[PDB]
Amino acid sequence: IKCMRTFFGWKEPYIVKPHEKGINPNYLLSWKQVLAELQDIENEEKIPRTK
Amino acid sequence: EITGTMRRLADQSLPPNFSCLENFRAYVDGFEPNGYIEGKLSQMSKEVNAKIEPFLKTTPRPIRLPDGPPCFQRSKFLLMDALKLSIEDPSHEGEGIPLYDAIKCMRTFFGWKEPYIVKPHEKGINPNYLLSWKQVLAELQDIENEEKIPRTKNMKKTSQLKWALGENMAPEKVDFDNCRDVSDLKQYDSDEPELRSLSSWIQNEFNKACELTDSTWIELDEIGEDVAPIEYIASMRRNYFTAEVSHCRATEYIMKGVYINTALLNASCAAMDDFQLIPMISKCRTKEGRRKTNLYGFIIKGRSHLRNDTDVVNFVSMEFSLTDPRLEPHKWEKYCVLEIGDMLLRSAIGQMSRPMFLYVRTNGTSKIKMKWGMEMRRCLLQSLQQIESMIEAESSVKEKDMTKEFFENKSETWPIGESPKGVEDGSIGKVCRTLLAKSVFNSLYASPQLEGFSAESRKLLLVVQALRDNLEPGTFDLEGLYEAIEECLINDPWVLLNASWFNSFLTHALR
Amino acid sequence: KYPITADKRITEMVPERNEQGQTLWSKMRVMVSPLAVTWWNRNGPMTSTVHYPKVYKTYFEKVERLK
Amino acid sequence: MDVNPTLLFLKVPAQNAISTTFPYTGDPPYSHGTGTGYTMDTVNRTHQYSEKGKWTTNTETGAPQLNPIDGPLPEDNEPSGYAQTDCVLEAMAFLEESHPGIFENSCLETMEVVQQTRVDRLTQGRQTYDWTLNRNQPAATALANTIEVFRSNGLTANESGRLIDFLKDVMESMDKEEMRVNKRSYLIRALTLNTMTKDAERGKLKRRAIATPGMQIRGFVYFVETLARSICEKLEQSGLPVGGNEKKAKLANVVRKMMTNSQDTELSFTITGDNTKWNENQNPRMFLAMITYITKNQPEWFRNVLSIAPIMFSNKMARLGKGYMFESKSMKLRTQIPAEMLASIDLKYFNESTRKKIEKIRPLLIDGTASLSPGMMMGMFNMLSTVLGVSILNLGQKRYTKTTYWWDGLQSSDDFALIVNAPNHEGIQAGVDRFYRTCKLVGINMSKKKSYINRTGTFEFTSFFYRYGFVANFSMELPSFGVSGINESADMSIGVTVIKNNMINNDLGPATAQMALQLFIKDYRYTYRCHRGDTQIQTRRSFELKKLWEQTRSKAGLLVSDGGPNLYNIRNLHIPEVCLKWELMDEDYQGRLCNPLNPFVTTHSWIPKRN
RNA sequence: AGCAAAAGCAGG
Repeated sequence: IKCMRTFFGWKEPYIVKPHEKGINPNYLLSWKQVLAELQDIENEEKIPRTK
Repeated sequence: EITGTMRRLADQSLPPNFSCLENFRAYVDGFEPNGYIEGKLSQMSKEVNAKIEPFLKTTPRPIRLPDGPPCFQRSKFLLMDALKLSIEDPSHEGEGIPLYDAIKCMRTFFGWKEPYIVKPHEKGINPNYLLSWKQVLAELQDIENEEKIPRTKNMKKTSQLKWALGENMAPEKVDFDNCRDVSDLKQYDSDEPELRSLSSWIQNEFNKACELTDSTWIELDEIGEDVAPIEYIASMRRNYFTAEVSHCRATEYIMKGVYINTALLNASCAAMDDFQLIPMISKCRTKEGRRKTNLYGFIIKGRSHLRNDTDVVNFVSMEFSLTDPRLEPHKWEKYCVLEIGDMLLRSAIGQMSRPMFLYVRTNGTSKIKMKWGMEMRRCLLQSLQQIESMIEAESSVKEKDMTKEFFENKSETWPIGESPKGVEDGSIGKVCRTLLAKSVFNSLYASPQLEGFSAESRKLLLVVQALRDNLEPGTFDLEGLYEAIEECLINDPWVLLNASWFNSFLTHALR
Repeated sequence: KYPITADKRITEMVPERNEQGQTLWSKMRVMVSPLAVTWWNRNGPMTSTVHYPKVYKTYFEKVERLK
Repeated sequence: MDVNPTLLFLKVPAQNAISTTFPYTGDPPYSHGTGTGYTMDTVNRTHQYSEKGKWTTNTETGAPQLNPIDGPLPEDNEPSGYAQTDCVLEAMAFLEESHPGIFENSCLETMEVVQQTRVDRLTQGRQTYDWTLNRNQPAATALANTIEVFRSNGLTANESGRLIDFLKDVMESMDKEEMRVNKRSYLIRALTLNTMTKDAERGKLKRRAIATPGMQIRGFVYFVETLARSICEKLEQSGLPVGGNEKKAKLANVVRKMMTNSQDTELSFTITGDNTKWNENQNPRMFLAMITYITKNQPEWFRNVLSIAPIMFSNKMARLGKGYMFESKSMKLRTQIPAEMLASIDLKYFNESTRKKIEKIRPLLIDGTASLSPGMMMGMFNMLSTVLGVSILNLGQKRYTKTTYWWDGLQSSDDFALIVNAPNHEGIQAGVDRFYRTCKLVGINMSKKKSYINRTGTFEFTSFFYRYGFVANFSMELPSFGVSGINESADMSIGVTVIKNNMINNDLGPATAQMALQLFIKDYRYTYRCHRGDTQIQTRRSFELKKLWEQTRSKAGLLVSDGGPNLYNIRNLHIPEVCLKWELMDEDYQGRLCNPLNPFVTTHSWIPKRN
């Protein structure tokens, strides 16, 4: 988290490669869930060791 | 719309000679002066008259300091003997909830012997404070090793801490009728406290506290550019000032106090029912490295419900210490010193391996004193205000208007030191440091004794300047000043030392 | 968090989370975060109108006296 | 080696380095305990000061009231508030003879203001005493309280909107025998004045116990103080209403006017000091007499509506406070004892000093609240007392002292600074003893302990210390230099405006004011987390700041609360911030800023959620 | 026990 916090340069997520199978938007929203979960846990909870 | 009843009250309000409002008004409106004042004066007793006297050179005797037991320290945190377990320069992006930075620094040090008391308190119960410290160490290791990283930790209730804060010590409100039958009751023990005598310890603490520490202890950012003249003069004055001040130990006390009081006020406004652990943590940038979070000492805050700001809050304070007690056992009748083993200091030759003791004293500050210890940056500012006032005075008496005339020149122009059969002179650096530390101790040992002394020493010193410049001063009643000073010198060591300083000033000035 | 208060109208213009995901506004009007402000000032409607110096242009006159 | 700041104070001139004896850089001591003991001691002291004076009970009150005036001449140099009204009247007569037309002009100003005034102004006060809850409360609630109780009363002036009719109808229903409170109890309740121990008294050891009045007398004192402000504005010797650098110059001007020594065959000394017991040894009777003389040849109704203040000064029953809190030693139990029963309790539970105080006051207790009117109320901004005492200084016009020596100077509410001349130390001693006597014959008591005297050139007054030509001042200490706590838009503005006010009025040098702004912006950023864009410090927000900071076109032209730099300095403080940045900003940012689409309206402004 | 003072806290 400290290292991800170090980097700035995050544009909006839009897919660049068509998977051609499966569903690309769903993986986009997965990544979104990741970032949101990480910021939300660390900013405003009692520091869980593993999330 | 007077309604007459006000005319009744009015006619009763007047002097005895006149019994009505209307006769009064007619007398005044029909009044003229007839030189009554001279008849009044000649009529008067000659006893009632203020007779001047020559406030002579040899008249003002040395103010006698009170006598009694030795003066004892009461600061919320010791000042010279404390030490700080560094963090060794962490990164710049990693923020830290302060407990973990502290724990990291306590984790850095090894040299913990078994705890056994070194100073008999002579009151209270020393073993209980020992076991309090034990609870602290155990709680800290236990939380951090095997729990989900709590941001802030509040201790567990025990015999030790609950004794040292007296959650049972409270009596309870009751009505009058149920207790009037009792005869044990008293209004309160509202009386003067025990006298105290000056001693040498506070002087040593001050001397150490004016001295230069090594680090920088304060940064300062940028502001809009400088075009007009007065802007440049302000800029150079403040730059000189902060550069001279930053390497103080006074400024160290400043940031330490500010962080301590902010933490305590955050806690108390945010947490009352819970014994809290807090560090005496302070952020200092190394002169040559990164930001350093120093761990001065742990705190065990006691429960704090502040129905009014004036109310006291009590707690316990642990600040580490190298220098042994029993060299100056008068300085503390209040501490409870433990032994915590050795710390392996490195001198130029060999290794010192001095023991390590801990001063787990108890205390209680306030809400108010916490606020005013938060606002000591104002006190630094006030020292600047004073120096600038001095320089503007010297600019009014001499049109040179030269700040640079004093700020940097190597010129012995300022005495602040008294030596055996000598007086030392220093530069503006030492004096800015000293004025600052004086104001900081004013902020630490603020007490009505100080304010009384300040007014009275102010008036007498003003008279003494009036005397020394041959301005034929006079004073009607002088022993009133002396007794009132002696009234205000009750017990406060800082007050006492300002008084001994006044004394030796009278002597070396010779007025 | 969430010091600032503001209406529900903002909810349409701006998202509930930014690129990092940290939140700008949440319900129990909606509480808004200070980050929400600095998201406006990076991206928002740009308009060259000079109506707001209706009275704020007065202070510029006082600065022309200085410079 | 030992160390001392007293020896830098040895060499250095005292008045320039005087601030070193200004230790107030830390919290004032305050009074943890109920002031009631200090109140009792003050009342004991003033009633001891006038013990020679007879007293007679007031009608319908049951209360002894002492009238010191026409008392004897004092016996000993120990102070005592004994005066003679004739002194006051001849003083005012010499004053008007000196300053012709000043009285009538100030009177006409009082007429036009009372005709134009409105009730809406008084309510913007602080802690006027309400009578319902019997406790000091805010002024808006106070005004609501009185207008509603008046709506219940038969009067209708709260609907009028004017103010003197309001005071008149206050008086009318005040003369009523019932509201649910009988006439005697109601007149004791209206004249009541909370005790309310002094807080922040800097420069003492024990406490003054400032007592404060209620709203109903507040308008009367407002009118008479408006008269006093007018007459003192037309005066040249007042110190209170004159202020700032004009006051600073007035000090220097009077010493100029009197220090010029034509035919200087005479030595000269120039007293300063502090007139002890100012709020005690004075009296409202002299004030009423002054008032009657001041509005000579005027509308009678104005005479009455401006004489009503000193009379209710002339009879007042202030409270004592909370009471005490007794405690058991063995059983360890405590309780508060409201002192309303103090006129019943035995004299054994108490402390001995306390005991003797009680028996001194216990006769002087009616409804439990102490009655007294030989002495002024502690800590009012009267300033008609300055109008009094300045007349003494006016007597030292050589026409009227009618001798070789003569005094003059200025005098604020408690400080005073005479300037005399006489051919020798003996003549100056003669004239100053004459002055001290005179000043006591009017009932003003110059202390002999904490005062002094010197050659011309150096003299204190109101802390505006005046060495030969230098006029250093330490009137009020710097306050806080921290955020106001509202929003990132106006908190900065409020801070800068406060800094500007305290550099323009007081002696905040710019050298400290830049540093003050520096601490202020540090606190601003550390509170709202919003450090510079181009930095390395971390927080919640710093993402968007490091984002926008590259997003821009003009980098330094940014508001500070979003990554911006602070271009303020002592040149450009009155202006706001975005005026200084506006045309240094590009249209994207400026368009995002001033836009009605913002819920913020000024987009940085907002309302925080209550807590 | 302590804080700090010519009176209060040591929770309601």
